[PDB]
Amino acid sequence: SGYTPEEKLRLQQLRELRRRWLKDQELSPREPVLPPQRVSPVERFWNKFLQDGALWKNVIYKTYRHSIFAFTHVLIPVWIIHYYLKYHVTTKPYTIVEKKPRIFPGDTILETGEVIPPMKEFPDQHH
Amino acid sequence: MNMFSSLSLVTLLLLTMPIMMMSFNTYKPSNYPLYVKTAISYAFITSMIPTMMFIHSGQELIISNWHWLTIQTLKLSLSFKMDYFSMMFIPVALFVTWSIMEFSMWYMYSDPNINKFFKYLLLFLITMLILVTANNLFQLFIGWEGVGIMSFLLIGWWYGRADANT
Amino acid sequence: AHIEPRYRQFPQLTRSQVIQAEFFSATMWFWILWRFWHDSDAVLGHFPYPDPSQWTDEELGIPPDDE
Amino acid sequence: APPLTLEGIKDRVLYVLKLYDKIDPEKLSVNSHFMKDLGLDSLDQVEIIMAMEDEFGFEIPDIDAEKLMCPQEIVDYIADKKDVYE
Amino acid sequence: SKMELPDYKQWKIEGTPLETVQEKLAARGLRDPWGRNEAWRYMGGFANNVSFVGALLKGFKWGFAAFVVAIGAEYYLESQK
Amino acid sequence: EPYPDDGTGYGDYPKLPDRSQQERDPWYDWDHPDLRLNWGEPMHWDLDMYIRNRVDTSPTPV
Amino acid sequence: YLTHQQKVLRLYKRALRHLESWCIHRDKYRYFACLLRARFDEHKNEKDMVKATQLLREAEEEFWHGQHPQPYIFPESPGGTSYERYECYKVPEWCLDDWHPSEKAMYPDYFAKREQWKKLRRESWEREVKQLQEETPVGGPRTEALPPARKQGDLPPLWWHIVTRPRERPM
Amino acid sequence: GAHLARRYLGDASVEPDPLRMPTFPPDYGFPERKEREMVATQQEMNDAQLVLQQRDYCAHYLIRFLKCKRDSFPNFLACKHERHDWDYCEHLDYVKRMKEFERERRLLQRKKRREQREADMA
Amino acid sequence: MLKYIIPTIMLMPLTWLSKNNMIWVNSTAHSLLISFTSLLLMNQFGDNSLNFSLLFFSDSLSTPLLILTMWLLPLMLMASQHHLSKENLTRKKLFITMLISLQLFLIMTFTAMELILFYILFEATLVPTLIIITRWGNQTERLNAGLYFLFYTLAGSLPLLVALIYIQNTVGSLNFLMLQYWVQPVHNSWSNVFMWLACMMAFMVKMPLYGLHLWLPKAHVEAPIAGSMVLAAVLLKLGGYGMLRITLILNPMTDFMAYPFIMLSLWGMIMTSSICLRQTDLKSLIAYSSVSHMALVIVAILIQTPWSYMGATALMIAHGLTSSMLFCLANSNYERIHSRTMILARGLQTLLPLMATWWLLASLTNLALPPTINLIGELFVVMSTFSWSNITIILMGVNMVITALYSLYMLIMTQRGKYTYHINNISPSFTRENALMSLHILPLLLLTLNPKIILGPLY
Amino acid sequence: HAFFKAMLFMCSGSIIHSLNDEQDIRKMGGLFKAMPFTTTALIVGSLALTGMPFLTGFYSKDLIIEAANTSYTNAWALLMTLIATSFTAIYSTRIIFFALLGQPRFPTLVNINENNPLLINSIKRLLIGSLFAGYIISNNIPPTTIPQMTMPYYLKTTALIVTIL
Amino acid sequence: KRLFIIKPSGFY
Ligand SMILES: CCCCCCCCCCCCCCCCCC(=O)OC[C@H](COP(=O)(O)OCCN)OC(=O)CCCCCCCCCCCCCCCCC
Ligand SMILES: CCCCCCCCCCCCCCCCCC(=O)OC[C@H](COP(=O)(O)OCCN)OC(=O)CCCCCCCCCCCCCCCCC
Ligand SMILES: C[C@H](CCC(=O)O)[C@H]1CC[C@H]2[C@@H]3[C@H](O)C[C@@H]4C[C@H](O)CC[C@]4(C)[C@H]3C[C@H](O)[C@]12C
Ligand SMILES: *C(=O)CCCCCCCCCCCCC
Repeated sequence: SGYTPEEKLRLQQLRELRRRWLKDQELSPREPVLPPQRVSPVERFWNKFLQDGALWKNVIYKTYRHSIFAFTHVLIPVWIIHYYLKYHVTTKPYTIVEKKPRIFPGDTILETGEVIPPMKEFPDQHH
Repeated sequence: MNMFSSLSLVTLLLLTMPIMMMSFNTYKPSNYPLYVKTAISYAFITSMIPTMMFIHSGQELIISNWHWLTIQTLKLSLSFKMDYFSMMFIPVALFVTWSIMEFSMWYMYSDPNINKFFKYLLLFLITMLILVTANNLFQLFIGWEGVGIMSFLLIGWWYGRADANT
Repeated sequence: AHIEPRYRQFPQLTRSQVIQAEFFSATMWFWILWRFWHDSDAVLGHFPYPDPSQWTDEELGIPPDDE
Repeated sequence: APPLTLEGIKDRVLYVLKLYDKIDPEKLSVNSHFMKDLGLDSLDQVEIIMAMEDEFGFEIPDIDAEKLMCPQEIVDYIADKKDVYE
Repeated sequence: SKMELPDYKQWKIEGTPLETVQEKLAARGLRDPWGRNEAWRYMGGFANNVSFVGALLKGFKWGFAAFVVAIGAEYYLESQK
Repeated sequence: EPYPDDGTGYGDYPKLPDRSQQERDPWYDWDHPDLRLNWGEPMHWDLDMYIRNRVDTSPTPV
Repeated sequence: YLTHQQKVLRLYKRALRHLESWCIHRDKYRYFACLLRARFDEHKNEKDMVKATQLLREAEEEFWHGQHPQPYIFPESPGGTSYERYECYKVPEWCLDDWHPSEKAMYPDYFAKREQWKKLRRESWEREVKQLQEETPVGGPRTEALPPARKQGDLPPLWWHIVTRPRERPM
Repeated sequence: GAHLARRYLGDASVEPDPLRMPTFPPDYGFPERKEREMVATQQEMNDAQLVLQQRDYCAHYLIRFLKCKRDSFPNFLACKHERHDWDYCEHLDYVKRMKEFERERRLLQRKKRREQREADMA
Repeated sequence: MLKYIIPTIMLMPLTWLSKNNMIWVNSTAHSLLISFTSLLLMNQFGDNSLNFSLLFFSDSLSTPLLILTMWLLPLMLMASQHHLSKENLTRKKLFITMLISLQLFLIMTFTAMELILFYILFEATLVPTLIIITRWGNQTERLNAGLYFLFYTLAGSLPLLVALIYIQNTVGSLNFLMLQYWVQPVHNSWSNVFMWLACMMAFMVKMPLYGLHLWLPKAHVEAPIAGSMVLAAVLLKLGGYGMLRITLILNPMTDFMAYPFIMLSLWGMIMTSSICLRQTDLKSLIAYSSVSHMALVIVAILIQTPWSYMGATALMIAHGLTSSMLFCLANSNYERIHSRTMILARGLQTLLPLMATWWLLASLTNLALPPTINLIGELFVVMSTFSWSNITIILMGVNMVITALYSLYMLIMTQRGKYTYHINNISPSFTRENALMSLHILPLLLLTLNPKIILGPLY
Repeated sequence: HAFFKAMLFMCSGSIIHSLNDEQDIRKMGGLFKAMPFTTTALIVGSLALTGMPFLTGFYSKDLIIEAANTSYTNAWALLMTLIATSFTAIYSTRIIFFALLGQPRFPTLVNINENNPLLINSIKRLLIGSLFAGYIISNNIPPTTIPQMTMPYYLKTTALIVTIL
Repeated sequence: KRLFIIKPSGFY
């Protein structure tokens, strides 16, 4: 067994072409040639700001990013949701229904000032 | 009540925002897995506040905020059940999803469609939260089938592999 | 890379991964020991289990046979 | 999964063969026919291919494996499957 | 780029369980010609590995040391009360 | 070999071995690698049932 | 068709691989791999080809009885966990012809190189077809083997889809 | 445990039927038996919103525990003594159910012992 | 209805008097404007239908069908203009004319007050449909498909004509409002059995009913793409609309006359759904899918409950958009590879990414993913059929499993796996193709927000 | 279950990635020291799954077994459950023994690296959950039943004994 | 070494 002389010669010829093809898949240094790039003045600040390095100004940027997230994705959504619930949902009947609070002996009702009586004396078990 | 109900809903709305932003409105590719992972971690935090309130006093409520459809004597309304099971499971699911997404940022780093992968993971989570908070069986069925189809799409992620499609 | 691959040899390790791994294995065993010191009942037993055969017939209300 | 190179493949292929007791490391070159030069039989060649599969972590089908009769042919076969061109 | 391979002559079956296999093959008049290709798995950082119990007790010395200090601290706080 | 000339309508279509495409050599250079078919060869009557996503007939160890 | 020798060597490789799946531990596998080789060496010289066939059939029956029900499979081999995992990323080169001109302008060097390859393919085609016509018997080809290029400046007939096939890790 | 072997692999006539016990009158052999005291009123358990299966003869300890848990928030390691009183009250309630089973079994034995003795007369 | 009839008629001179190179732009733009005005039909009242005149009216049943009909015309012009690009100008204009005339007959069909006016327009739709199939279909089989289409329809509709005239002689009117007040119960006699069959078989053939459906896989498969869109989206719904109307005058006989047709439908939907699993022609698979879905509409109409009537109305609308989308998706592959065989072109997700998203969305609506209106309609029918007989949930359940299987089998076979090596002409999706798909799916998913407008008069 | 089961998959993903997509445990081995952090998480995860006292899995699995043992229940179902609990220890040992212990059985080019911060921090958070989450959730939820705490010694330690066996 | 990625046209 083993390649016949014909098989070896064809494999060698194909191997040369294949490696030339693979070599031609490499990008040149300038590629990709991107078209005119727009930048924002907000990035201008941060690019110069952080090239310094340090771990005290790599924290301001992190704090800035998280604050912009908290504002756009927590505070504004909760404002919209709170406005929606307070002035549209809860103005209709039975839209938000709370389980009524548990009342325990000795509690005081905030609405009325009523005082709930304590339970009767326990027949103190040994423990 | 006003804080409990506001924060329980924002948890769900917050998770839909990375889906909407993938309408190429604020979209930039490179940061997307980190964006989705950050939304999950915030959703975990907002979900702890209603959970603390339930733990403190056992507060529970039902939100039936949108009337969708009345069929004679069957009124179907988008309604959410913030109770024991949904107050405990939501933070746990979000906490574990938070780790898996951070893990995915490393595991799937060389996948050319990593953004689509994080979109699909997020869509699964949304449908699962719909399932858990559902107050009527129709809304539950939406989440029930939602996770099934997302499961189908994630199992067959490598769609050139015949075994994955099967 | 910061960790270059090796050939037929044990890999290179950062000290960070060894310390962190050691810390969380120690934390596991500290927790187990601390919880067992305080809640050994949760595994062994909360309350003594009575032996029914030792209960007297007077306290279970069993009348004598011939009546 | 770091990338392979032609020299790296050849180095590891020859490295495995120098750990095979039936081969003399001082008479082994890339063009040493396993049967005609090194004087091995076809059962030895099957074991050699199996080692290469273990070395590089992938299978060589029996129809292709049987034709790999020298170290250089093993290198070329691995290089072709891994798209190695340098 | 070139990775440099460890010298191949360092791979020997002596001292490893591959030597036991060789010895009990020589009883039957057989020899194992690939033993040196496996030797690396039994040498260097791979030579010594824990048992199953050793694995489960990872961190137990430091955990137990911290536990003994914790009850002492607990038992000091109680006495100071 | 055609199917038996009952009234079921096979005509002269070849009756080929009832083997799954999963049973074919995966290392051969098929024209349709996923189907493991060559261009021009007769397709099994039930080929769409024997694709690799459906019915498997491979030998089993038990 | 497989010769008798091919059938034996395929069995030997199959038997060893399933043996390795049973043994797992390397030192244990080395031991039993050498016992199995000794069995094959015991009949290496069997001139009677009727008896060598009977030995082969019994060995295959013994293998089927002893095969591991869940043998090890290399990850990318057929049936492996990564088999075909990257086919969804393999895009044929002809798709580049449909790129918009603004997309091609991002890789002026790649596409200039690509035009040379397409020119090479165009100019070789007539000679490749002619070489196959003249080297093929009147009935037609009797095997699937293709010939090499016999001349200088000729390419082996039917090379394009072999040479330009997608990389195994295309993305 | 052992009691299952006796009923299933032995004489089932002198073994209690868990789905039908008690079968003797409560006062058979118990002169002047006291009724069980209930501390928590129906309204208190309704106001506390106890799960119906928790509205047993130990409910008053549970209510005391629930009130402590609410008032000790966020300290979830407090009320550990309140929890134990409820656990111990439930333990004593379980022992009372074990005594009922043992009482039932001994009367079934006594009933049979009378039949055989009252049959050996004939 | 003259505010819709006259503008539709004017599409013809617009088409004929346009510049040669603006026939598609002009007809598409103005047909979309007509579709926009059709939203004025949504002035429906809780009690009374919107009764324009002696000839025409619109209630909550016909209104959604009218809006769908007028929406489909611009989509069909978009779907047709590529494969008619080499047709000579006059024959292009005649093709558009057939589409316009079909729309004219349909919008008058859905608003006709009198059942004999409904009949004439109901048969009238045959003529342009037959011409479209036989003249502009691609294969030899289009001629045979036209004959099956024509004679299956007429075999049923001629007995209907006799029945309707008989009713007018006996009642004195076929005006649908009058029949609501003058309707009398149907006594159980042999003569009334054949009146019932005469009044129903024509509509059953158009659904089609299982057993009487052989015309559909021929006609829907051999027609040009515009022909398939209207055939599946609207023309199948003439049968459902007709049955929903005429059952008014057939009670209580429908109680027992329904049984044979309910069995054909409940078992037929499982049969036709199974057929889809082994179809080799992509267009043929989509056609058999329609038969399975319309079996639910037949069953829903025959059990005559408020829930089944709401479900039937939703399904008819939902199926119309979905089946039309699937035909358009299948056609876009056909225009590239020029074959309808499903296994021919594989792995198209690799070559056409966005088009593979339309395939997924089309498939999900076909298998009735909640909360799509496809699911809402199917669910309401399953609910009502459970009350008709609990055992029906088995047949409904099996069908939903099979439907998921063939819907995703179509998706997996064509979009996934490895692409076919020798098919090298799969050019990128055109803006026209992408707009055509999104004009199906976007309205379909938007209706999920406000489902009541497609739930019919029982809502 | 969500905590330690998710962590186990991530630990296996870490191993799979380090061995170039190898998922067969027969080709692993000798990873106890090569991947110390994945080793720690894998051991914690396995101990949590098998009900090691006071880890996250103990606070549910052990109450479940106690409740089943003391319930009016199908006898065969009870036995199947206990045997399944023992099998849980066996296949948990199977992963640890073949993945981590012994000598390496993977290929010669060693690219083991678990030093990415994304990998460490994601596993680390679930490891903290696999230790304490059961205790924290168990001590904060309101009681909705009457827990059974009185039983013979052998029914109280059944879960632990069969796990040890 | 950066390589070219063959993809279908994304422009349209
Ligand atoms: C009430 C409920 C109704 C619902 C149930 C409806 C059932 C379906 C009815 C189907 C009607 C028949 C089938 C129609 C399909 C088209 C027929 C066809 O294409 O057959 C082809 C056949 C071949 O011959 P040919 O086409 O002429 O050769 C090529 C030259 N052109 O062509 C021929 O050989 C000639 C075909 C002649 C038949 C033409 C159709 C006439 C149908 C009405 C039959 C009239 C019966 C009157 C008899 C009264 C006396 C008994
Ligand atoms: C494949 C071809 C496709 C074309 C299909 C064409 C379908 C045409 C069907 C026409 C049949 C109409 C029925 C004519 C028979 C006379 C009806 C009648 O008057 O009988 C009355 C009686 C009612 O019974 P009952 O409900 O007890 O009375 C009220 C008290 N409760 O009668 C009854 O008991 C009611 C039951 C009548 C229905 C019998 C159902 C038979 C079994 C199901 C067959 C399904 C269809 C088979 C088609 C095969 C065709 C080859
Ligand atoms: C908070 C997080 C920082 C994570 C990190 O640095 O480790 C950063 C990473 C990328 C950010 C997001 C992405 O940049 C996309 C968004 C674009 C807008 O400029 C702000 C909101 C916006 C939605 C982001 C705000 C948020 O702060 C993100 C999520
Ligand atoms: C009396 O009520 C006894 C209830 C059940 C007894 C369980 C004791 C365990 C013995 C079998 C476990 C075997 C697991 C391998």
